[PDB]
Amino acid sequence: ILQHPDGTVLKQLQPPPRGPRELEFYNMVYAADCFDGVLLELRKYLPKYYGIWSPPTAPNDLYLKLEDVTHKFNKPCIMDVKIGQKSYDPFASSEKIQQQVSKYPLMEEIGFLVLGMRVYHVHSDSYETENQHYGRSLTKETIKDGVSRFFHNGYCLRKDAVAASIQKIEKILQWFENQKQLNFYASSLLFVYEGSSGGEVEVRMIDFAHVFPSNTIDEGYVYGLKHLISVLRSILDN
Ligand SMILES: Cc1cc(C)cc(-c2onc3ccc([C@H]4C[C@@H]4C(=O)O)cc23)c1
Repeated sequence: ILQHPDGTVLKQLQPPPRGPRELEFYNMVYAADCFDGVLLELRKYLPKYYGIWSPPTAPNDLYLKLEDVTHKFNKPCIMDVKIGQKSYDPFASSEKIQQQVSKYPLMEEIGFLVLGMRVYHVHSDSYETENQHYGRSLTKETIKDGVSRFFHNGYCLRKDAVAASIQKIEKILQWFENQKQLNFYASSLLFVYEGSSGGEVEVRMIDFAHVFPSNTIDEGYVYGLKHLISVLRSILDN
């Protein structure tokens, strides 16, 4: 991700077939002539999409131009959470399924994985960050405390941001309960709250390298959303 001061991010297309698949997804969703009620509703939960971009002197170098969801925040606290029971797609080989399950073999039980967080601490005027190893180290026993950390500013638990997150996830969950034309593997929710405030939160869907047409509910995604909501709910009892 490259932040731009014009309030957008440029995401470089990943290698084939992932990058091309993601470009195609955004193009389908944000088709100018799209009248599909499901896809029109979905746009509410994605970053705004400004089309494909490439440097003036480099047509080969493909990016997606996306809304920077963190632009309107003073001290944005950011967490990326992968959603679902399977991070591998319907066209994965045995080798690839094994790779994907191994990266975080706990995916099926929990239904989500924290990919990283960046949390502003008020009393130090500074950021702590966690990388992919943090979330991959979380278990059933420690997932609640693991997620809680995102909402801890170093004096209070931000239950306002927790409750707001639940309410925004609930809307995404309602979208998933009302569609059976897309299944999402290895896709994420991006959480952003204001670290500096009260209950002002972004929750957006990102990372669409493994979205496929379907004829079923995305039961894996739903399981993950619900577990994540359940965890956030229990954090409110702290
Ligand atoms: C972690 C982080 C840090 C910072 C600083 C910004 C963002 C960020 O803010 N708005 C965003 C909109 C879309 C995306 C998605 C392209 C990314 C993907 O698909 O992996 C990332 C975005 C994220």
